[PDB]
Order: sequence, then C-alpha cells, then structure tokens
Amino acid sequence: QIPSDLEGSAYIKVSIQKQAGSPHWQTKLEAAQNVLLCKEIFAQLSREAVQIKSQVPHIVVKNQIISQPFPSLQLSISLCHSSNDHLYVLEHNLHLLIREFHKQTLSSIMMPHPASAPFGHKRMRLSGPQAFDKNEINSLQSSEGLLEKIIKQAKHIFLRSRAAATIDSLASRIEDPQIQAHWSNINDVYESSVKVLITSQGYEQICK
Amino acid sequence: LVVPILEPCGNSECLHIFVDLHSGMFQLMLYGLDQATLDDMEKSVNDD
Amino acid sequence: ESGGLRPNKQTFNPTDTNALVAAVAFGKGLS
Amino acid sequence: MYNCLHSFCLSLQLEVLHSQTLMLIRERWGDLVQVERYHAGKCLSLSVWNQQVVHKVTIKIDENDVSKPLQIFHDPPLPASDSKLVER
Amino acid sequence: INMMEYLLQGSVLDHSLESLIHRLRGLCDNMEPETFLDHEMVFLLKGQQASPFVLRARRSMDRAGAPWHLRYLGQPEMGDKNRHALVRNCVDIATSENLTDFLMEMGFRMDHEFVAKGHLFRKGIMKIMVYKIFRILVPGNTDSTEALSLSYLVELSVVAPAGQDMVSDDMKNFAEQLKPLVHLEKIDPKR
Amino acid sequence: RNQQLRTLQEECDRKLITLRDEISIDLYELEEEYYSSSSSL
Amino acid sequence: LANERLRALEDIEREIGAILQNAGTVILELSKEKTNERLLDRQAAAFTASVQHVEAELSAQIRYLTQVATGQPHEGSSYSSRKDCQMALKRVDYARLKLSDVARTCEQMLEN
Amino acid sequence: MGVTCVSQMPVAEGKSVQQTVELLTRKLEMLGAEKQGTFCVDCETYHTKLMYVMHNSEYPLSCFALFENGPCLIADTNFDVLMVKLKGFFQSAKASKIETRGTRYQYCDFLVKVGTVTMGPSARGISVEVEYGPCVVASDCWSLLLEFLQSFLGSHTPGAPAVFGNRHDAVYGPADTMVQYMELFNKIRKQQQ
Repeated sequence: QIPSDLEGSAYIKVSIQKQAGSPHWQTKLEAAQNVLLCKEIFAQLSREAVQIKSQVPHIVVKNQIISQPFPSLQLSISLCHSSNDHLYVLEHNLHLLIREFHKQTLSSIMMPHPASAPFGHKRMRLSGPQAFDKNEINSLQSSEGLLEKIIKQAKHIFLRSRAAATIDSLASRIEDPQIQAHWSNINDVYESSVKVLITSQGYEQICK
Repeated sequence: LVVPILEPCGNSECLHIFVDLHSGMFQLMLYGLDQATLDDMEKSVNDD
Repeated sequence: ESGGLRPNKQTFNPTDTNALVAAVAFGKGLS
Repeated sequence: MYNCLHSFCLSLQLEVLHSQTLMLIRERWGDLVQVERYHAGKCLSLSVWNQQVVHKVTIKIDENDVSKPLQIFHDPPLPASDSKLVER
Repeated sequence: INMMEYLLQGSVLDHSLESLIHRLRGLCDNMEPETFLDHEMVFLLKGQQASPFVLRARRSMDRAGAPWHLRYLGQPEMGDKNRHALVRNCVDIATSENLTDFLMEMGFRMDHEFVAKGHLFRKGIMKIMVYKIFRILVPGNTDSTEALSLSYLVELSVVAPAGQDMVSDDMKNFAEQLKPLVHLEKIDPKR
Repeated sequence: RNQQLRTLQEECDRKLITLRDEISIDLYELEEEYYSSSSSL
Repeated sequence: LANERLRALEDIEREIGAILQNAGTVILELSKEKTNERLLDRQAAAFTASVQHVEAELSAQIRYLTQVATGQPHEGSSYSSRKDCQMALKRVDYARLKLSDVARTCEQMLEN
Repeated sequence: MGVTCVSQMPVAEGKSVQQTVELLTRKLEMLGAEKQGTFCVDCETYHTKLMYVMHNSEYPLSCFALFENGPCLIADTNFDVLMVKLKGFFQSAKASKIETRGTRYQYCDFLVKVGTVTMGPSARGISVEVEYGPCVVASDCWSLLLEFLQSFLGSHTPGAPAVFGNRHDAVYGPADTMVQYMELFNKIRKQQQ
C-alpha cells in the first residue's frame, strides 16, 4: 500500500531557456522513493532560494524556481508531479548532491577517528590539533547550498557553450589564417580548458 | 531596472537593480564591483 | 512430562564482568 | 438555499486558503510571509515584504458578496492602477 | 560546559561474539564495523593529595595520522537508582605525538599499557564497542600481548552535557533490549 | 545485495570511462580535421 | 533459510495427516461394523504422537525467533548502494542514447 | 606552517606606545597592506621545571603548551579547560599573563602583525611577526624574512629565530612561532625600566 502523496511518478526538470522488468511491488516502491527524494530535493532548493541571501534574487511561484544566473538567460528548476530541453546532467548532479548531504551524517570521517573523543569531522580535529589558520583550512569548512552550487554549474556550462559557439563562428567566418581547438579530455563542474592554435593553411610547421 | 552608467555601453557594465519578491529589499548586481562596496551600496539604497 | 531450568545458551559470566571492570580500574593481572 | 450554500463554500475557501498560507509559511517561505489577522468567515490578512528584510492582503466576506467571492482587498497600500497587474 | 559520559558495561563470551555482532549490526545504524585497534597507556601523578590524577593516552595502531587522545574521567556521580548508568566527568583532548615526552617531563609517570582490538558501532548518540583487552606482553613489545580473558567486553557509552539525561535513559532502554543475547549492567569499578 | 550492486556499478563505470576515452580520441581526430578543412566560403 | 521452509512443510504435512486420522477414526466410530479394532487403536496412537511432535516442533521454532528477537525494528538498510547503482545505470542509459543519436547522424551523412 | 620572524621594535621616543603603533599602521598603509581581521595572543604561567601556555587567534581551536627547551604540545582548546580544572598539582605562579593584541595586515602572501605586549593592564614594548605562508621550509625564509624586514622596518631589523639559528631543512611549524612569542614575552618582562 503506497503512502499518500507518494503515488504516481515524479521527475525534477531543469531547463535553460533564452526567454524572459520483475516484481510489481518493486516498481511502486521505487517510484514512491524517487518521488520522496525529488520532493526533499525541491524543498531544500526552495528553502535555500528563499531564506539565503545571494546576488540576482530568484523567484519561486508554486513548484518552479526561475533564476537569472547571467543577465541574459533564464534557469528554470521545476518539480513535475504527474500523479497518474531537459538537461539530465543537472538532475543527476542534484540527486548526487542530495545523496552526499544525506551521507554526510553517516560519513565515516565524522566517527571518532582516534578513540574516546567526541565523534566529529576528523579533518577539522587534525586541523585544530595542528594549529590551522583562521580562513585557510577552516573559514566555513564546507557551508554552501544546493541552489548556489547548481547555479555555479549552470553558469559554467553556459560560458563553455558560448565560447565554443564563438570559436565555431570564427572558424566558419574567418578562413584566411586558420583556427584550431583541442578540448581537454577531463573537465570539471566549474572549469574546462581548450588549446587554441592559429597556424597557416600550408605552412603549419614554421607558423607555430 | 537596468540603469546604465555611461551612454555608450552594452548589456553588461550597467547597474541591474532587482527586488526580492519574498523580502522587498533592493539588490544591485554589477559585474566587476567589489563585494564590500556592493553591500555598502545595497544598505545605502535600502535606507533611502 | 515436565520442564527444568534450561535457558537456551547462557552467554553471560558475572564473575568475568566483575574481573574485567576491576582490571580496567586497578590493572589486575595486567602487569 | 443559495445564501447558505454561498456562505458555506466561501468560508470553506477562506481556510482552504488559510491552510495553504500556513503550509507555505512552514516549508518554503519561512517568516518571509506572515499572518496578521485571521477571522474565520470574515477576513484573512497576509503580510509580505516585512519591515525586517506593513502591507496586508485581506480575504473578506461581508454582507452579501453578490458580485463574486468578496473581491479580495489589499487594505494598507491600496495598490496603484496597473491595468494588467491589478486584474491578475 | 563539562562532558558527562554514561557507561553501561557487560561481557560476551567469544563463542557468542558472532551472534552478538549480527544482532548489533541489525539494530544499529546502517554502517560497517570500524575494526579499531587502540594502545592505551595510563600515567598517574603522586600529588600531595592522596588521590593520584590519572590520565589515559590512546594511539590508534590501525590508522595513520590519527591524533593521540588524552581523556580524563573523574569519580562516578552515581546517586539515584532510577538511571542504571555510571555518570562521570569527561574531558577529551586530541594531542600531538610529543605528548608522551611532554607528560613524562611534566612529572606524569606511566602505569600500565593495554592494547584493545574490537568493533565500533553507533546508534544515534549511542556508541557500542565490543573489544578484547590484550595485556601487552613486554611494555615495549606492542607486537606481543596477552589476551586478559576469553570474554570480549561490550561498553555502551553516551558522552553529552550534564544537563542532558534523556540520552542516558535511551542507553539504558537499548541495553535492556539487548538482554536476550547478553547482559549489560552498571558494574561499580570498586572490586 | 550491496556487494553485487557495487561491483555492477563499478564495472559499468569502467566501461563508461574507457568509452569516454575512445569517444575523446575520435573527437580529437575530428577536431584536427574540420578545423584544417580548406572549404573557405 | 531453507531450514524454516522445511519446518513449515513438515508442519503442514503433520497437521493434514492428523486431521485425516481424526476423520477416519470418527467415521469408524459411527460405523455399525468397526472391523478396524487394533487398526483403530494404532490410528489413535499415531494421531497422539503426531500432535505431540507438532507441539514440540512449534515450541522449538518459536524459540528460534526469540534468539534473534529484540523488539527493535532494525535500522540498517541497503538504500545507499541501491540508490547509487540506480543512478549509475540511468547515467549509462543516457550515454547509450547520446551515442546512438551521434551514430544516426553519421549514418545520415553516409546516406548522401 | 609558513616561515615567521618576531622581533620587538622600540616604541621609543616620546611617541606613545599606542601612537608608535599608529605610526606602524601608517607604515603598513604605505606598503599597501590591507587589514584581514584581528589577532589576540594570551599566555598562562605555571612556576613548574617551567610551564608556559601560548594561544594565538590566527590558530582558532589550538592551545600550545611549551616546556622551555622541552617539547611543545599542540592540543585542542579543551586543554586550557583541563589544566584550569585540575589546578591542585599545578603551580599558580603569578599574574604573568602576557598578551600582545594588534591589527593584522596582509601584503601579497606576507602577513605582518604589529602588537603591544600589554603586561597585565599596562602596555610596554612592541612585537612584529612577518609570516610567509607559501614558504614551509625554515632557513630558506630565514633569509627571505631578514630581507623583507630590512625592506620595511629598516633599522632595528632582528637577527632571526633560534630555530632559524638551528641549521635544518625541517618544516618550520606553529611551534617555533609559539617559541618566538615566548622569547618575546620573556624579553619585555626582563626589560623592565
């Protein structure tokens, strides 16, 4: 018997817009657990959007978070509860971040690393013992929100896309000297790198 | 409110003044401005 | 028939707990 | 019959709105919106844009709401005439 | 504020270690056991006061870069019979390795050394440790030790502020509910 | 169940990474091509 | 756990057997010519033995539960590993989808 | 652990200890160094051989107990709580509590702290510490700090720490910093006049 409000199927939808099997019971149980997890995710997101101060404030109407990470784009993070343009990367990152926040309590680190202690943040314990600095190796010691991190990631993605498109146009429009780009294999959620080269058409060797 | 500082300018480099729908205070967003001057200006604006 | 004193497997020894606590306190048979 | 049914359904709407407001205060908004005055079957006052970081929104039921569920009343400010926004 | 540690101590024979661990994992928070080896040395100061201050220093031999822990546990505050727990003042300080030299130069004289091998489980605030005391064979030889007795030692402990006591009530209830497999009771250190 | 699922996930990940690797090598070849194409609209 | 399965099987079997025995005995009781004299006594003995056996088995099986019984509902779950694996599988599916789409575009290119 | 140097610069003149601190703040503004918060150091003394405890704000949760030439234990703040409580077998010494309180100025990867060892209620003296966080190796920055002090402080630039005097490639450590603080406190006390 599924608990009330966990019925149907729910999936969080994150979009960027340039405008404005086996056992039956298993399916029901997994769908209800996913609905509960998405509800917790969106509750944390809305609470961080409302009660935390940040630049370019955001709007939450009923179940949709509309933000302007850049002055010329819109990020929409809306929970979709069916009750019977999607970037799956951002949804996966939201799920993994919520699961990491959940594992923080069951974290093996915070569990009395030595013996007969106080069971808390063994890294911070070693930093306090080894006399760590005010901000350096302390300051906030991890104190951010799901919304902040997600917005940073979205901004990085947009910037990457922008640079890519710009170089592509440069490659298609300007053809006289040359243009080249070799994107790196490993990237990050807040960083990336390319290798631009401007050679000539025939003299590749000397024109380096 | 996107108010420009200088007449010849693009989308950026203009004061974007937003209002928090939940709180009502004025929040200014300049691209390259330091955060201390930013919060000082925010307080001076929210005062009057 | 009838029934006797048969607890299913006794795993607790009170004299052993007393000895262990005393050793933790006074280091008995530990030096 | 119409008067009794109308009074009953409007009172039921009044707290269906009061329950929604308290649910929003509990989970998402969190003191960003407050309840100034709530009279069961008379009015419900919601305050937004608090003085910390005032305005009220009253859901009255008065005499006969012949025209509609008593048109809502924004009591303190009496917002200016914005043709598109005041209608919504 | 001062930290009071509630301790309930009971024993398990090795032939029931398996079953005990099973039940413990099943009821305790969803974690794997931590398998902790700790070497503890007791130092006493023969002060003018008849009572000698006793400080215990524990080093993990199973982990690297884990700070030595200095713990002071004073006299029992047990009074009322409606708690069934040893309430003692607890001060726990993580310390650097030079701690040994510091204490011996400060006057503290080493007493006894016992290594402890066992598993650590936590249920909420409660932490259950099932360990075996190996009386070190040769104080220098941490490598060689003598198992003090066949039975392992089960300790349930909650170290919280003195004002808090609901957690100690929870500890007593949890020990009582572990009674069918084994018995944990407050045993006075005296004799 | 945990051991089984973990192993499955890890195997999947290894495969994925190697793929990432193979796809990246193909991408490098294409980036060395398309960019060097004469064309010149 | 096959032990519990075997126990249950034996239980059901014995119960059915004893019921059938009782039926036969009462049918022979109403019988005008109870030819099964010694046979009837043997049946009674068998039924009694069966009931005793059932009782003993049941008591032992009940203790089995008490040895693992604790009242505590047990916290420890596999939710962590399960969720992680589900996420991983979904990610691999997404990767497969993208690969297929790129392959389709390449096929289109070749088709001209 | 970044190589550090601490010296006492005479407030001197008729310039008031506090006015000399103001002149030092003017010199730090001239460098272009900007304040990065505040730092407070306090010490507890125990007649017994000799026990000294120094704690510095820059390191928030550590308390350092140094036994003269003997080893320094860097421990959690609870250490202060514990020593105070046990007290019976601890020498009460006197009101030797020496503290240096001053502004922290950060110039491109160098943190300079100028403070007045105020003894008890009355200020007397001045301690300057230049810390280079990038430089973890002692001697390599004994030279760098002598050069930097000659550059700003100018005259009255010191001769560098005893650990600096010791020739090792060993990493410097907050321990030596506490040692310097200790020697500084000792110097004002003996200085008297």
